[PDB]
Amino acid sequence: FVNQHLCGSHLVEALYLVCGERGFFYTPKA
Amino acid sequence: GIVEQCCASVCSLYQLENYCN
Repeated sequence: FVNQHLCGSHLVEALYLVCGERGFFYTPKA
Repeated sequence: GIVEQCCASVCSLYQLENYCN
């Protein structure tokens, strides 16, 4: 479900599920 | 960035996992 165009809340939700308890960083400006 | 890699273009698990801590 990771192999598509993921934008905004949809990409943050994918980082959330794949990353799990490791956590992640969302830096949209580069 | 992640927007160019997964929003503007198609993403992969390989690249998503580069943003996990």
